[PDB]
Amino acid sequence: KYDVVIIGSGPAGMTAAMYTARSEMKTLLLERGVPGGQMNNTAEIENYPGYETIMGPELSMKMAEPLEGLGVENAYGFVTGIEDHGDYKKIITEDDEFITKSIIIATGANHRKLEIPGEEEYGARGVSYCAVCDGAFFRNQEILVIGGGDSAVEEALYLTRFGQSVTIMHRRDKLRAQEIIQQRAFKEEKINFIWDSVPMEIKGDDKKIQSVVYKNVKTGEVTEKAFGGIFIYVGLDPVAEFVSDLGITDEAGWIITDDHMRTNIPGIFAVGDVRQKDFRQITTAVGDGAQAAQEAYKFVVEL
Amino acid sequence: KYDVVIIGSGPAGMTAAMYTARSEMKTLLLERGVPGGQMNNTAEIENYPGYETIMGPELSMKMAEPLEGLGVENAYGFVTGIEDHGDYKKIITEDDEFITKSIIIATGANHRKLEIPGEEEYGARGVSYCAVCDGAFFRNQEILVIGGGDSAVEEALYLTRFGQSVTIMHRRDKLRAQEIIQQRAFKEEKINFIWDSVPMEIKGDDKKIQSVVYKNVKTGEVTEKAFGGIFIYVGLDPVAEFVSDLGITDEAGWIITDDHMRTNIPGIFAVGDVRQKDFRQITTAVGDGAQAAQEAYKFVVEL
Ligand SMILES: Cc1cc2nc3c(=O)[nH]c(=O)nc-3n(C[C@H](O)[C@H](O)[C@H](O)COP(=O)(O)OP(=O)(O)OC[C@H]3O[C@@H](n4cnc5c(N)ncnc54)[C@H](O)[C@@H]3O)c2cc1C
Ligand SMILES: Cc1cc2nc3c(=O)[nH]c(=O)nc-3n(C[C@H](O)[C@H](O)[C@H](O)COP(=O)(O)OP(=O)(O)OC[C@H]3O[C@@H](n4cnc5c(N)ncnc54)[C@H](O)[C@@H]3O)c2cc1C
Ligand SMILES: NC(=O)c1ccc[n+]([C@@H]2O[C@H](COP(=O)([O-])OP(=O)(O)OC[C@H]3O[C@@H](n4cnc5c(N)ncnc54)[C@H](OP(=O)(O)O)[C@@H]3O)[C@@H](O)[C@H]2O)c1
Ligand SMILES: NC(=O)c1ccc[n+]([C@@H]2O[C@H](COP(=O)([O-])OP(=O)(O)OC[C@H]3O[C@@H](n4cnc5c(N)ncnc54)[C@H](OP(=O)(O)O)[C@@H]3O)[C@@H](O)[C@H]2O)c1
Repeated sequence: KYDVVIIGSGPAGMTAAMYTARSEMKTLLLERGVPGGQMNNTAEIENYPGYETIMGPELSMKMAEPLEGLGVENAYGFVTGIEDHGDYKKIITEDDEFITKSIIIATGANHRKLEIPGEEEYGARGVSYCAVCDGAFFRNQEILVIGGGDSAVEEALYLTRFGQSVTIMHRRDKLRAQEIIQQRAFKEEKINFIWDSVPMEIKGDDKKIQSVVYKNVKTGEVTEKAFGGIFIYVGLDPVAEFVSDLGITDEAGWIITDDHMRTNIPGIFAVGDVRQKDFRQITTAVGDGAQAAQEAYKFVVEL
Repeated sequence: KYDVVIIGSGPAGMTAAMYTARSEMKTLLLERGVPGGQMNNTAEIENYPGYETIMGPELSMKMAEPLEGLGVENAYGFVTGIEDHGDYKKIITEDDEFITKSIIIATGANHRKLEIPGEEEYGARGVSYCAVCDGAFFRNQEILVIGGGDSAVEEALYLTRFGQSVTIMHRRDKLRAQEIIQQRAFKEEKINFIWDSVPMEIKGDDKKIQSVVYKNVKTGEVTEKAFGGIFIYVGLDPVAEFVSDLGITDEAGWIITDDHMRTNIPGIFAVGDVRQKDFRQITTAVGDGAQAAQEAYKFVVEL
């Protein structure tokens, strides 16, 4: 009944859907939340070719805008599973079932947790995984950011609009982030560093975070310091629960594809951050997306 | 002396250069003409995520704009060869030589010729490979477009702004172009079709094209019809002469890479239309580009 169903309307899925529709495939794009995925949790995007800078949510809007006019069927759905029935597949949401000849999985990735005490307890209360969502709640605080990669360092620079200071805690003596972002963090006066450290505990009164305990990973020295907010940016986990049974994920849960975005399962493709890969960006999400769209077109042509 | 040299400033090369520079690689971007590559020969771009529609040359400008500010070294150069010297490489232009630790080849593809009589003769004179360049020269003419793929059909729709009529000649009974583009050509009143045919000869007086002779590929019937212009869009050839000796091309001249954009030759990567692949688009040029940039960064880190 559908030629293609695409799960997830971040930039990879939205690009796929734009292509399947231009190919006049009967196209359903399922999204559990707001179109844009992670781009909506991004303050400022500087490295998407075509725009010198653009707010995450504006880029999200621009990419979603033409889909309806192309005849993409945009629907709300949280997908809970996928059943393969050889010459077709069933996708199960909370309420519905959807029959399709092919699937492009574009469900991305989610924040990795610290799994330390106080992290859950203070979830609503000074612990955040999204600077653009929560930063203004921490005006004039001492903010802590945990992590050393592009999200930690970039989101720390953003958080300097709000905090008295922002401190980046990284578990080595060298950041992983892009040099230009590093260099911008080195130079920014409101950014402090706690190198070679990991957090051990988040502590607070009954209402909110007050301090963090942390350990130096070369000496074992333990320190506790006061902070009003903690943003955690220590990497990503796949968002692929609905396919765990299917034999298409690696040991860590990422979807395995070949270079044409194909899983084991004919007619089931995956794109973007959810795939097992190293280089997660909007550019590679968009490319993966277009590639999947084309492979699905071909797959459906042969069916 | 360079960490990376990128040859070609179309969207693939310009994306690569934006990434190498953000990685603070000492970056040279060589281009023989105007930044934008094929996008400059494109009238209207509708399928680049982020823009609902945008003129080829405007998208070119936007992608070129931030490169200087990132510290990309933008230079004029036509590259004639590349010499590998193990731990470095030499790139030869017409006038200069450039030493670099890595190369990202992003030189794209060029129009395939018909190789029929009158095609060279009337080159300046009613034969064109670029509708956006020459279309207005053919106001009120009967225009012919040869080809059945996305460029023929899309450039024919554009040419309808200028011609009395535009006729698409395709060598089968089914277009290769995207269905949406087909459907738009079917519906457009100024677009005629000559199906199942190939052109045999382009004829003219001393000053210009007047007619085309063509053959039906199922019956052998030969017909000659009057036209004032002919646009030829019958596919692409690689632009990779400077590496022919190097053992990195297939029998047709396309550069062979793996999925991380690597050739045989360590430190020599290729991206975009110049690679051996099937799916040539701005989205996949941009993705390939970002991927190469990252692989080059890593390659140079290990050197
Ligand atoms: C703070 C931050 C800043 C970033 N900045 C940049 C940047 O500047 N440049 C850059 O190139 N990259 C950036 N990235 C990375 C980039 O945003 C991602 O690589 C990209 O968004 C991946 O797109 P995707 O479509 O694969 O996944 P996502 O954007 O993660 O989209 C996945 C979508 O699937 C939906 N979903 C998940 N599960 C289900 C389900 N079961 N059913 C229905 N829907 C589901 C989600 O709601 C989501 O909308 C940044 C990331 C972060 C966190
Ligand atoms: C008419 C037309 C319309 C199109 N429309 C679309 C569209 O709507 N959407 C879409 O996604 N795709 C479209 N495409 C395809 C798209 O433009 C290409 O896939 C894309 O431009 C490839 O980019 P690239 O950087 O790999 O190569 P190119 O854009 O071809 O750039 C290669 C660059 O290398 C330079 N160069 C070549 N040799 C040398 C040398 N020896 N030394 C120095 N410089 C050199 C050239 O000057 C050129 O600037 C279209 C193509 C055409 C012809
Ligand atoms: N502008 C952009 O292009 C942009 C922006 C944001 C994200 N992204 C991309 O998105 C993907 C994910 O980015 P990310 O930064 O969220 O994740 P990431 O690249 O996995 O980096 C997470 C960082 O946190 C560190 N870390 C892990 N556990 C830690 C702990 N317990 N304490 C302190 N530090 C810890 C890691 O250490 P190690 O480094 O030692 O492993 C790493 O530096 C990447 O591919 C990234 O490039 C891109
Ligand atoms: N909007 C876009 O996304 C866009 C726009 C333009 C180009 N592109 C991409 O650019 C790449 C190249 O596009 P293209 O259209 O230039 O080339 P193409 O896809 O190779 O198509 C060339 C077309 O011309 C036909 N042909 C070849 N020789 C012929 C002859 N002698 N007489 C009549 N017809 C002949 C081919 O026939 P067969 O079909 O029988 O082989 C084919 O249909 C493609 O990957 C394309 O998708 C994309």
